[PDB]
Amino acid sequence: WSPKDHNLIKSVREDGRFLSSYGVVHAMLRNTEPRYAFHRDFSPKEFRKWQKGLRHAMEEIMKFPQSPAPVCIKREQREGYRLEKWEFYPLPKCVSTFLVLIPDNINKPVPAILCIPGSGGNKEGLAGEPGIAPKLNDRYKDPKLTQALNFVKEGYIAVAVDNPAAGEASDLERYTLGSNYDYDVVSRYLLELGWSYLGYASYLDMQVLNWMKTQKHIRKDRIVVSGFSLGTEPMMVLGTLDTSIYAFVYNDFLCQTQERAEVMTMPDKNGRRPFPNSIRHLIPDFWKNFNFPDIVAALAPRPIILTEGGLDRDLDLVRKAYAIVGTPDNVKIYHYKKFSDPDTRKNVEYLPEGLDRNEYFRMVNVDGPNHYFKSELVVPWLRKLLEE
Amino acid sequence: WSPKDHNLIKSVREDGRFLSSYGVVHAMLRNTEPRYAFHRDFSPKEFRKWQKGLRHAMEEIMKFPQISPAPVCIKREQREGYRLEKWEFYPLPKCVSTFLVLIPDNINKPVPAILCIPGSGGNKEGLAGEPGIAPKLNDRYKDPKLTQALNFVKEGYIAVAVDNPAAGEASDLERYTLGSNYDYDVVSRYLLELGWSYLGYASYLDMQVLNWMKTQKHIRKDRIVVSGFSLGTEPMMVLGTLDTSIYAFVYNDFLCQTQERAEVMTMPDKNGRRPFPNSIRHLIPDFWKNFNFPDIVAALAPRPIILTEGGLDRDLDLVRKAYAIVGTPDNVKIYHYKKFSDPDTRKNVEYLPEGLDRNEYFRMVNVDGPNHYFKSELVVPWLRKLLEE
Repeated sequence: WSPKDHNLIKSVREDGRFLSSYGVVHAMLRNTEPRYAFHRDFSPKEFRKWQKGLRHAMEEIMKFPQSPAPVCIKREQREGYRLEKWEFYPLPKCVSTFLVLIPDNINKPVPAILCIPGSGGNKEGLAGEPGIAPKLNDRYKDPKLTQALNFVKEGYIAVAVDNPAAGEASDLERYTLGSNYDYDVVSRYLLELGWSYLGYASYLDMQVLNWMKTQKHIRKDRIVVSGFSLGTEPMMVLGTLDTSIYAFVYNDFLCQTQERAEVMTMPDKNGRRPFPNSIRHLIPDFWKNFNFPDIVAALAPRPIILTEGGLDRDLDLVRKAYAIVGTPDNVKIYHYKKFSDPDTRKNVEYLPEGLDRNEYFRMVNVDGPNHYFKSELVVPWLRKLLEE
Repeated sequence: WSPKDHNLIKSVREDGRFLSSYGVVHAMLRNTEPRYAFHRDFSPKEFRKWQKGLRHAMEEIMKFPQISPAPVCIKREQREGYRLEKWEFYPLPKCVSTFLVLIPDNINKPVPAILCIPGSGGNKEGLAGEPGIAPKLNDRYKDPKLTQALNFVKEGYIAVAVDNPAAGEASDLERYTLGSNYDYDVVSRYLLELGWSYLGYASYLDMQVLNWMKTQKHIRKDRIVVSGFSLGTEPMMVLGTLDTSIYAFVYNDFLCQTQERAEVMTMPDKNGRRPFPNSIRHLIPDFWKNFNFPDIVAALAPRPIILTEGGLDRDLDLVRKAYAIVGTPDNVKIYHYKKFSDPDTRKNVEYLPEGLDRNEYFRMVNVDGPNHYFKSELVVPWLRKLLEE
């Protein structure tokens, strides 16, 4: 047998049905029209009515619950900025932590930035601090990933958070596997209880944002939420659920995740068709409501920079959302440098079926080797927005 | 480091809160009281009230679509003393599923029919004692320890055998490569994304096979039995809960309080990991907010049932009491694995100890893993007696 002759999930019957359960569940997803999908032909009044529905839909699927106040457990001077480690208590029997970088001698309240790391990353990594364990240390001496350190030097106050199951929120990794965190087991408990990794991760990050609104040196109206890779997931949820968030940094390619699962069907040597990602990314009924490009579009008119491309169709979806409200230049896009020449990219309205992983990432213009927090693009953009 | 110094998920802080997310979610699960958990001191009035609410709760979480072409026979063959029929049915758009019907020769009057459901890595061809559709899908079809459908037809009953989603004829590319190691997980993932679950889908498909049985003149309608082995017991429970027409049940798997198992099975391995007791094919969101398997089995009362592979006595007793309350104490029949039949090998406890590994757990809940198979030597004599009022 040969994989290439089985990558399509097409019916072998005149009636169009599937005997294989994989065939069936794939057909079901294929036929799921997300209720809050973006439509390029919206009028402003429809765009506003839709933007509200998506937000209302997002509350229902994230299931935020409706609490001692936070406490600073450490303060240490650093070069030109003081570091602060705060403890917060978001749920019963749960304590979490975050790092806050504050420039020295502040006068007026300054813009503040909530930085969220990528899979395997951690808040110390973002602040450029050594890890809580020898194995839990990040790439903390690399400027390509240290969002918080990088932003405090600019005069902003940077708050750094952990993704659940990683960093200080890890379990026994610090003794055995380190950065290879068991995000899946945590997701599984949450899922059994009707929740999700993202719902839990966003609920926690939300509480930190609420804390950021309680500081006198934090300019409450100039709060930016930045995220790298996985971190852009709670950035979207915080952004969608909180309309006062000022601007956004989406450091990851813009993915139509539902479409990715439908077309990445090429089997491997053992007949297996692995899912594009793990249950860390499983939020029941997500795809009945929307996809990432729809959500980012809904953040309009608020300023956002996407730094690592995606399929032009999706990038243009977001541009079109911004132009409808009358602020086409509030959204700023960049491709990876490898796919910057338009002859390296293709405009297709649908991604072809029967693809493998390698073929998928080339279609959406993603360059893996150079996947890192684009500080050289993000910083000058933030300067422009906040120079005034 | 040492795995045995970290098997207990207990807070080290005075406030009792956990930093680790695993600790936090494990605590959330530990503080989850099932809404329709059974209580040994319910009155018959409260029992009937409780039983109804549990059925309702099972409906909400299984999410059966209400909204269909009729079933059709695509094959008829003769065997010794019975014919075999393969039927197509169309439960959802773009979905066709198939089941086998074993029917004894010269049926005079309607006879009890028995819906048989296979375990992990098996199929309806194996149950009926027939070869697999391809070379690598040959279940243990020449083994009376698994051939349920073949065994019941020989006792004069008509035997309907179904597949589990992702297995056998409902499999994908496994015929070419990995055989019985069916990729259930990827199927489960899709269903979860769209708000459903593997079991809800499996139960919904299996419910239409049961509804078809209710329309056969040779199947005595009020004498239908639903038989499950290992994994197969899960949809048996859902069908028994959602349909009060079914006459009896065969639960061929140990009786598990799955929520407690997740909480207690926490000893880490060499690489610091704490595997979940089972894969995502057993993940039904909100299941544990409502009940565990023992509460669901007790709610099948007063209808006859048999449990052939034991479990922890506490749970088995819970079921005994449920049947006592309603006034039908002898309708539930229970057995233990031969190895743990002697009371001295078992322990009467109300809670399992924390920090258990997998091996330790199964011994505490009285399971003889190597002897896990369909107990025809126990169930057939149970069904001879019952089917004869």
